[PDB]
Amino acid sequence: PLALNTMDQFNARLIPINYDQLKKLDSGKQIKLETTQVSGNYGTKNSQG
Amino acid sequence: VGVGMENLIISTNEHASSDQGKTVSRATTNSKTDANTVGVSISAGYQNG
Repeated sequence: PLALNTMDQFNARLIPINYDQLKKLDSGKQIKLETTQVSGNYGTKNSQG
Repeated sequence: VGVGMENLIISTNEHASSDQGKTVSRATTNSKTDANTVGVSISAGYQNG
């Protein structure tokens, strides 16, 4: 699987969490991922074929 | 179109540090002294004279 570890537009800023969230993670809580929207393109033909 | 807020999360940007240290030391001393005393005593009394 691919790695998602950046939150900025240029893939240069990591995704941070605060102290309480880290403590919750260390206590056994798990992070869930949800998909809100997907962008994509379809194929067509031009005058040049 | 309207926007409604459901939760507010605060992450405090305070820096916490802890330090632990141990020390062991040894010292050796040598001392040398000299003293000089001069005393003078005068006594007078009556013991059968």
